Amino acid sequence: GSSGSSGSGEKPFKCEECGKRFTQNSQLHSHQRVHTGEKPSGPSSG
Ligand SMILES: [Zn+2]
Repeated sequence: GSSGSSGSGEKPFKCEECGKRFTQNSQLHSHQRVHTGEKPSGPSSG
């Protein structure tokens, strides 16, 4: 990995949760969900 991402293009939307970015809100708001616990209810060890 050498200067893989120097810095080209800015995004008006950034996921404060982790720090992601998007060109539109719909995208960010659609990703933030990943932080809002995205797992199927089913507590069991087995
Ligand atoms: Zn995020």
